[PDB]
Amino acid sequence: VQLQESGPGLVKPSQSLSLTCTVTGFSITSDYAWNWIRQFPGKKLEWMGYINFDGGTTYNPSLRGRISITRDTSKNQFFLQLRSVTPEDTATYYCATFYGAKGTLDYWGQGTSVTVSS
Amino acid sequence: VQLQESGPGLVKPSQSLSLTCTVTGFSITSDYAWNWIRQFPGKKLEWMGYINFDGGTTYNPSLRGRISITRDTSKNQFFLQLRSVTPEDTATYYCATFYGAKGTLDYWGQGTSVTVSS
Amino acid sequence: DIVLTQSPSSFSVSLGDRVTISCKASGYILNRLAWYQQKPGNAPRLLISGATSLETGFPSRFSGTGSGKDYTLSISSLQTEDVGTYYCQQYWSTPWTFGGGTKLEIR
Amino acid sequence: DIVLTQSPSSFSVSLGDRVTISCKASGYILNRLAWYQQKPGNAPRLLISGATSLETGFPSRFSGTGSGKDYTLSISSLQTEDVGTYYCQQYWSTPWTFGGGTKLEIR
Amino acid sequence: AVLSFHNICYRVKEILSNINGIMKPGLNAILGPTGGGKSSLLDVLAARKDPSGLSGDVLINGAPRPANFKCNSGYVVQDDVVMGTLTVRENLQFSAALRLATTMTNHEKNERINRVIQELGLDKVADSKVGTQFIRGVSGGERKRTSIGMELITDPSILFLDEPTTGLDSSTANAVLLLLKRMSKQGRTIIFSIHQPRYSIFKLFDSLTLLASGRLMFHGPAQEALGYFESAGYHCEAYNNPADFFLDIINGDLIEKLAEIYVNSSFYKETKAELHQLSGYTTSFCHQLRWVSKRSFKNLLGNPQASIAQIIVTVVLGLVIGAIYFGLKNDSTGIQNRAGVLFFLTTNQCFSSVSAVELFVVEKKLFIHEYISGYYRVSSYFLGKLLSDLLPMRMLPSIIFTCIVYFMLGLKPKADAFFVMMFTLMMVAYSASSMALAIAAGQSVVSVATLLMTICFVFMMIFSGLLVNLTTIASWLSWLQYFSIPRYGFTALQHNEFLGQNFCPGLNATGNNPCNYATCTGEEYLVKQGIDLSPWGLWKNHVALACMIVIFLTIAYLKLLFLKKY
Amino acid sequence: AVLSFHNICYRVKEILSNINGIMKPGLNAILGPTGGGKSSLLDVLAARKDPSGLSGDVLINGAPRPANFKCNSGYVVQDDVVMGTLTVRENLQFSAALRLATTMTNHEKNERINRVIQELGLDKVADSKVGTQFIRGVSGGERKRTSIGMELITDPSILFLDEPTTGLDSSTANAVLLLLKRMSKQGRTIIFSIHQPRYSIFKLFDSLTLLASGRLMFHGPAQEALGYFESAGYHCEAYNNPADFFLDIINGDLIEKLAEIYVNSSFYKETKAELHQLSGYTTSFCHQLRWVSKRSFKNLLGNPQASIAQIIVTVVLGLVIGAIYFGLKNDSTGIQNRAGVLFFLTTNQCFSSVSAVELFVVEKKLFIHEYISGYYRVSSYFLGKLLSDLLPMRMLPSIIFTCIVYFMLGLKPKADAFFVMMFTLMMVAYSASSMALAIAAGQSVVSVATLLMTICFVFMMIFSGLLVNLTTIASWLSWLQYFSIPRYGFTALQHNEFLGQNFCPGLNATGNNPCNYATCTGEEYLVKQGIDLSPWGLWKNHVALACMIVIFLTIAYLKLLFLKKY
Ligand SMILES: COc1ccc2c3c([nH]c2c1)[C@H](CC(C)C)N1C(=O)[C@H](CCC(=O)OC(C)(C)C)NC(=O)[C@@H]1C3
Ligand SMILES: COc1ccc2c3c([nH]c2c1)[C@H](CC(C)C)N1C(=O)[C@H](CCC(=O)OC(C)(C)C)NC(=O)[C@@H]1C3
Ligand SMILES: *[C@@H]1O[C@H](CO)[C@@H](O[C@@H]2O[C@H](CO)[C@@H](O)[C@H](O)[C@H]2NC(C)=O)[C@H](O)[C@H]1NC(C)=O
Ligand SMILES: *[C@@H]1O[C@H](CO)[C@@H](O[C@@H]2O[C@H](CO)[C@@H](O)[C@H](O)[C@H]2NC(C)=O)[C@H](O)[C@H]1NC(C)=O
Ligand SMILES: CC(C)CCC[C@@H](C)[C@H]1CC[C@H]2[C@@H]3CC=C4C[C@@H](O)CC[C@]4(C)[C@H]3CC[C@]12C
Ligand SMILES: CC(C)CCC[C@@H](C)[C@H]1CC[C@H]2[C@@H]3CC=C4C[C@@H](O)CC[C@]4(C)[C@H]3CC[C@]12C
Ligand SMILES: CC(C)CCC[C@@H](C)[C@H]1CC[C@H]2[C@@H]3CC=C4C[C@@H](O)CC[C@]4(C)[C@H]3CC[C@]12C
Ligand SMILES: CC(C)CCC[C@@H](C)[C@H]1CC[C@H]2[C@@H]3CC=C4C[C@@H](O)CC[C@]4(C)[C@H]3CC[C@]12C
Ligand SMILES: CC(C)CCC[C@@H](C)[C@H]1CC[C@H]2[C@@H]3CC=C4C[C@@H](O)CC[C@]4(C)[C@H]3CC[C@]12C
Ligand SMILES: CC(C)CCC[C@@H](C)[C@H]1CC[C@H]2[C@@H]3CC=C4C[C@@H](O)CC[C@]4(C)[C@H]3CC[C@]12C
Ligand SMILES: CC(C)CCC[C@@H](C)[C@H]1CC[C@H]2[C@@H]3CC=C4C[C@@H](O)CC[C@]4(C)[C@H]3CC[C@]12C
Ligand SMILES: CC(C)CCC[C@@H](C)[C@H]1CC[C@H]2[C@@H]3CC=C4C[C@@H](O)CC[C@]4(C)[C@H]3CC[C@]12C
Ligand SMILES: CC(C)CCC[C@@H](C)[C@H]1CC[C@H]2[C@@H]3CC=C4C[C@@H](O)CC[C@]4(C)[C@H]3CC[C@]12C
Ligand SMILES: CC(C)CCC[C@@H](C)[C@H]1CC[C@H]2[C@@H]3CC=C4C[C@@H](O)CC[C@]4(C)[C@H]3CC[C@]12C
Repeated sequence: VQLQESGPGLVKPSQSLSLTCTVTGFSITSDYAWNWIRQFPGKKLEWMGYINFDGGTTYNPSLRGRISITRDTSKNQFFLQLRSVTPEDTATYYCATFYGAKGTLDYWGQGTSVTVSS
Repeated sequence: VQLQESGPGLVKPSQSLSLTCTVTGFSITSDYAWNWIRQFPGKKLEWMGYINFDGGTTYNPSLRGRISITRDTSKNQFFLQLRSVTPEDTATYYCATFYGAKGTLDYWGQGTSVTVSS
Repeated sequence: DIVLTQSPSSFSVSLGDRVTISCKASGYILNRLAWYQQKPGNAPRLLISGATSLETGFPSRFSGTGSGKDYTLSISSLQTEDVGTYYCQQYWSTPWTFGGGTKLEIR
Repeated sequence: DIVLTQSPSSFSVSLGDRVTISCKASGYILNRLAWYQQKPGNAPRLLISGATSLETGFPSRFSGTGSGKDYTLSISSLQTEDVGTYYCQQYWSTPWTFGGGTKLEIR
Repeated sequence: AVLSFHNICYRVKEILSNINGIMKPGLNAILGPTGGGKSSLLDVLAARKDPSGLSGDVLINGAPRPANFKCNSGYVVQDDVVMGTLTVRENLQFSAALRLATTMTNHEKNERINRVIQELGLDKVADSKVGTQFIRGVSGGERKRTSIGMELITDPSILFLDEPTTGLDSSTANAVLLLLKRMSKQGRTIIFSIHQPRYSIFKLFDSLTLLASGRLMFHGPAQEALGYFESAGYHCEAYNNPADFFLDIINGDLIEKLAEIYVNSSFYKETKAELHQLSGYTTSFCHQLRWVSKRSFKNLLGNPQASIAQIIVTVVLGLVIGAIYFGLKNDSTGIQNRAGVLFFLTTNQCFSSVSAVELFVVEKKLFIHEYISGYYRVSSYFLGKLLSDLLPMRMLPSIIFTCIVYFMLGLKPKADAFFVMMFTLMMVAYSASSMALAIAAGQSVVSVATLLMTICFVFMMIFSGLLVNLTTIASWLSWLQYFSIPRYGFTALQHNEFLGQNFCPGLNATGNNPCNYATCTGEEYLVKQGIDLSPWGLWKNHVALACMIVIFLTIAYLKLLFLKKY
Repeated sequence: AVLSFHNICYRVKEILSNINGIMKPGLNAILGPTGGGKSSLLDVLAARKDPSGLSGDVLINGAPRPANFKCNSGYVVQDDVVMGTLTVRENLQFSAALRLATTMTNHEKNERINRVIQELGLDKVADSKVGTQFIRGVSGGERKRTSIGMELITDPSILFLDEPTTGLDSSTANAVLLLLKRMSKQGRTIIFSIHQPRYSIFKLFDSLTLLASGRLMFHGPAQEALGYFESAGYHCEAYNNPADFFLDIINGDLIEKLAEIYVNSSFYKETKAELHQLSGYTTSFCHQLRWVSKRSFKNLLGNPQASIAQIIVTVVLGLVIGAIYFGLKNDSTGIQNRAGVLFFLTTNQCFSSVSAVELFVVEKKLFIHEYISGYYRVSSYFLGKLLSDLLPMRMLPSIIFTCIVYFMLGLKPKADAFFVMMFTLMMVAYSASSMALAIAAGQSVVSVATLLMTICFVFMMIFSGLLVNLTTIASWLSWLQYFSIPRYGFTALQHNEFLGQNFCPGLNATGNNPCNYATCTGEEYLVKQGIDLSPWGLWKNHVALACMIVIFLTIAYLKLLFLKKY
């Protein structure tokens, strides 16, 4: 219901990327699904994956084995880990909410920019 | 959304019973299902049947072949015909609405009493 | 079919008291349980749907709790506008069935 | 997967005018279509769900109409707060896909 | 007619080493143990073996054997190849229609048949059924005479018989051989292979050819073999059959020993001198097809058990299905029941179309015998047998099933839907039957073909669209779904049935979806299964079946055309 | 030993009219046409026919035949009943373990077997397999000697043989009969029925009994029948077999004519005078069960083809299923795929358990022969054959299927669920196999049993809970669902799998249902199918299977106990 991203804004190639989304106003283990989306320069939206309220996860096939989504219910967070990074996946990352009964991404974060350079 | 019953308040045994429910505020061919319910003296509720928005109908098995529900979309009405009446089915009859996505009888009529005597 | 049974066919309480009503089903219902309130001279009025959800237009004094075949309606700190007859209905199987009804009184 | 295509990658209109945006899908979607509005410097904001329903918080100037593989968003009598980028999304199959986006301008 | 064979050596390994002899009008027998060339020399003389392995020369009245030989020469098989369901007259009519010339009149053919029946002595059984499992028929002693008549129709000059008495009883065999002798006295050359005869038979032979292990132990008049073996260093005691005496010698009471003895015998010299003295389609395609079809349909009607049984089973099963699924509802359970009943119908058609394995397998030997003899081509036989058995007995069950269940269940009440369902069932049945024919054409055992058919149909059912969603399968495997007949049939039935249906009472899902996970319309169900909603998405399936049919019915033909007839 | 039969008249209609004679130590043959009592008199003398229809008296050394007769008398069948998969030594060991007394030592049994093998002349093949389809074995001439040894193990005084030479070749038959004569010279009474012998055989007989159409045309020494028929008004020409001569007389080159002639003959008077001169379990249950089990398991291992093939098919099918259904998802398509795979597993177990029809059908004749001879009881044979063949080859496929597919698919990752699935598959397999045994026990043809099994399983599948919802069926028919093995298995698997599952991503249906028509939990699916959510609702199914097993395995036993052994 109130999401906030955080994490490094600069990454070396082919090492890793780790972002954290903190949720306030709701418990991530109760109802919804929690997604990660990215927007490239030259605006183009891409859905990466989500983790469900019961711990199950689903990922975009275009990201074969590079992505993992985890959670920590003790402080209501979920984390995105994108490994073996390349300068093409330099983009703006958002965390979003998915109700399911309605089907749409209702709540979004403020978005954090990630630059892959050297 | 606004239902009103009407029909004879007194019937001879084993002849017929015909009631009419007029709907205002909504079109009976659009969304919902339209049910008939009856309440016996010595309060006991019994669901008789319904007609759906597409003309399909469903009836309570305890009323084997005695009941038919019809409709007239020209003036937004649906009719209940209960044949071969007996003095046991003397009761108060209501017409009610059923949404389906919610599952409950939301809107009810004012109810009309029917006495089967001789 | 599925027969719904309400054990307390009648009750007796006083204002400010807490009262509980029970509905027991002969089959699994999966929270497809509704509670209707009826006053003398009026049609039944929907009070609870889904066995937990409360309908808009009623105070936050009625609550619904149950699972499987046992469900209960709790009225805490009842008032005089709460006296009447209460019915449990199941909308799981097509021949929808009501309970026998429980009438509340005032001491 | 299902690829969504928006033909008018850019538009050009003036205030009070009527504008129409189109989304074409490579597969049947069954009204599982949503429209998002994005301003520069902000995250996308849900505007339409179900291809017809309008979200609370937006005027009754946006409308959605479509069936099968063709869907359209109509903005009648557009204002200056309506300029931005518009995306169509399908939530039928698990790899949810967005459209390329259509940017509105002002003449 | 005089058939002379010189320096015959057939190799497959060799079976005949070196054989010489002549056979003149009369009774000529070929005796010996089973291993020897008793039955191989008969095929070689009869041109029923591959000339590739043949070495020596076979001659008739000084001229080699023409390509018109097998048509002018009769060959009687050991076991019966008569249609047990027809009558003694009908078999001869069928033989005469295809073995005789079309220039003749039906009156002439009937006169020939009457003469043949009179000569054989089948007047009192000419209109009785030869006999099958279900049908009571004539004794085994007159089936053989019917088979002999089927070859005498053309009135040949040379008649070959493979073990005419094996299987028969003693009193039957004696009468059969007396009949053969009476025929031979008319001026026919009869050449037969016997298995350990009795003296009442041996006393009738006019020439004897004794073979053992591919070697000629004796050739000459049958009445002098006793003297030959007596003078060769052996003695026969009284009350011992000479035919048993010869085989006792052969067994040992060595092969090259007897071979050399005969090669040094006088009879060998006489045979070599005589041999060095001398040397030194019928009808139209339509006629063949018509007669094959007529015979096949007569056999189909005259075996009411295995054809009526299928109809009875179809009706019973349809009534049971209509009782179980009576009154389909437009509620939460309508989708499940509709899909289930359509799936069952389709898979039942596919699995009931396994009986087609019996079509070309039961009558393989008859087909080979009649093709070698010049009755008909492969094309005409194939098309006629398809037109008589497969078509009507696969078209009817679908009609019955549809007409019974469609209205009991309460499916889409339109005429076009009804007929589309009928046609789809028909096509799936035909395609499965064609696949069975392709798999089982040319074989001779039903078991392996049936097992392979069952396995293939099981995998096809897996890939039909009910047990597994076809949109969830991995890319490196999904393509297999295009090799499934049930998939096409089931998809067509679903498309025809589910289109304009609602399944959530009280809810108008057709307009909008309130909840995303409801599945309240047929379109949603179809799309969720991977089915196209356009009319093409229906008819596509049908063409995919038609091609299959063609392909399979081609393969079967090529498995009959390239089948070894020898 | 001297076996004397007086005024025998067996009626089923009558087959034997009136027969008298005696048989002393030596070679006694019973000749005649096939219709006559050639083979019936042999059974009557051997006590292998129902005494109900018997009239006359059979006597041994003046005393009637005791109930201990068939145990002390050997009977050799025409066709082979030797286990082609064992060795010549193993068959004799099995015969000796059950036909001899337990008081003896294994050393004594081995010495008896060695003596028998030496007498028969099977020393060089004593350790070679007799032979089956897949296994190459000994010639047909030594299988017969093995069969004779299996009866000589007990060293009887009377030996009955039904057509010992039919099927064999001439040189084999001569050696067999010379062996029989050598045995008879030791002091054994050999009584056999021959079919049209040769003179080399006829010269060995010591007594002859000629029967035709149930009438005694001659009885006396075999060497005087020629003189009898010569003096009776007939003549035999030279080089004619006397055995063929007799049947030629019988056929006609009348039955009462020859019967009366013999009744007025001198031999009849001598036989009547001689006949009026005179008249006027072995082992424990456990031992039998152990040996039956050992033999059955040796046969199972020694036929690796039809048992290894099932394992190979199971593994291949499991891998294919795990590849198609790899990675089950908790989404809209999870329910469909889970239900489909469980349904396929259950129905495949039921249909693959059709091979059990072969258990008691292939070895019916051997069972009857060994039961009459006093080898074992029905109970021990039945239990041993269940314990050796059915149990291990039905327990293994389930284990393989589960171990392969459970983790590829990604089902409920608990140990108890894994083992419950395994046990359920095992039980359904056993129940289907028991039903097959009950249907097919006592029969002799696999086809009808297989067809009936297939039909029953098809109807069971209809009533399993996927193709039709069991809560929608009419009351006057729903009860049939309680006669479905697949229903119980499928219900148990569903209950084990679906309980704590979610299938609507993003939605917490377990708490509340937002929309009424979603089906977002396993509990909803189960209840919608009519399944109980309590643990009883699982184990109930299992007991319903166990009872079935018991019942069926009882019926089969009663179909073997009341089976006609005569
Ligand atoms: C959905 O999964 C399945 C799996 C297997 C089968 C089979 C059939 N349906 C199936 C469905 C039908 C049988 C049913 C109608 C009961 N069937 C046949 O028709 C033929 C010949 C019928 C016949 O001749 O039987 C007479 C009584 C003699 C008339 N034989 C067979 O092996 C298949 C087996
Ligand atoms: C869900 O609907 C159905 C309908 C029909 C079937 C059948 C089977 N499963 C089914 C499922 C299995 C076959 C599968 C595993 C491929 N099957 C058998 O096992 C036996 C004997 C197997 C055998 O011996 O084959 C060797 C290669 C020689 C080892 N024969 C039969 O007729 C049934 C047919
Ligand atoms: C379901 O709702 C749709 C619209 O929500 C109904 O169809 C509309 O009907 C109105 C009045 O007849 C027309 O003006 C619209 O053009 C229709 N829209 C469409 C898309 O068809 C429909 O009638 C409802 N269902 C049924 C069974 O009537
Ligand atoms: C689904 O919702 C239920 C309740 O709506 C959750 O269970 C509740 O959890 C709270 C906090 O842990 C407890 O205080 C309640 O007693 C629970 N109620 C019940 C009925 O269990 C449940 O956790 C949610 N789903 C998941 C996967 O967590
Ligand atoms: C409604 C369904 C069952 C109709 C199927 C048509 C069947 C009955 C038709 C199709 C082709 C027909 C055959 C075509 C040619 C001939 C040759 C003729 O000299 C005798 C009849 C015979 C053998 C016909 C018998 C009837 C037949 C087999
Ligand atoms: C009597 C049996 C042998 C006939 C089986 C094949 C028939 C039923 C097939 C052949 C051609 C088919 C028709 C071809 C074209 C049309 C027109 C279309 O707008 C609806 C379907 C409809 C009406 C089809 C229904 C099925 C059909 C009539
Ligand atoms: C859905 C999939 C797995 C179903 C299985 C399809 C494959 C295995 C089936 C479909 C049709 C089958 C073919 C049908 C006809 C022939 C011609 C014959 O002369 C040899 C076998 C052969 C070549 C079959 C081999 C197996 C086959 C190709
Ligand atoms: C021996 C057999 C398997 C030969 C191959 C036959 C099968 C695999 C071939 C023969 C005809 C083919 C079909 C012909 C036409 C169409 C329509 C097209 O829009 C999709 C493919 C589809 C549906 C083809 C699928 C593959 C197909 C069914
Ligand atoms: C129209 C749909 C149902 C398919 C119809 C297929 C039938 C008509 C096709 C399939 C295979 C075809 C056969 C294939 C090959 C030959 C060989 C040729 O020298 C004569 C025709 C003949 C014998 C064909 C006749 C027509 C035939 C039997
Ligand atoms: C895991 C599964 C396959 C185990 C099944 C157990 C099988 C292998 C067991 C069950 C009963 C056992 C038999 C019990 C009794 C005997 C008699 C003995 O003198 C020889 C071994 C023999 C014949 C056993 C062989 C092995 C056997 C058949
Ligand atoms: C190895 C093969 C032959 C064994 C097959 C039968 C086994 C697996 C059966 C026999 C008894 C069964 C167990 C009986 C009781 C329990 C305890 C319960 O709280 C969970 C199920 C569980 C654990 C069962 C699982 C399946 C089980 C272990
Ligand atoms: C779901 C329903 C329709 C499945 C069909 C169940 C009925 C028809 C089946 C279930 C088990 C079957 C029985 C199994 C065993 C026997 C014993 C045998 O000596 C005669 C057949 C008989 C008596 C069978 C008759 C048919 C039978 C009773
Ligand atoms: C020849 C055969 C069919 C004999 C009859 C066997 C079948 C019909 C009988 C044998 C054992 C029986 C089961 C025994 C125990 C239970 C548990 C109970 O809570 C419901 C009935 C149920 C599930 C029975 C159903 C009917 C049943 C399966
Ligand atoms: C426990 C579950 C799996 C069922 C086990 C069934 C087995 C153990 C039962 C089923 C039928 C039973 C047989 C039925 C009848 C008899 C006849 C009796 O004079 C000896 C025992 C004997 C031969 C029984 C032995 C045990 C038996 C084979």
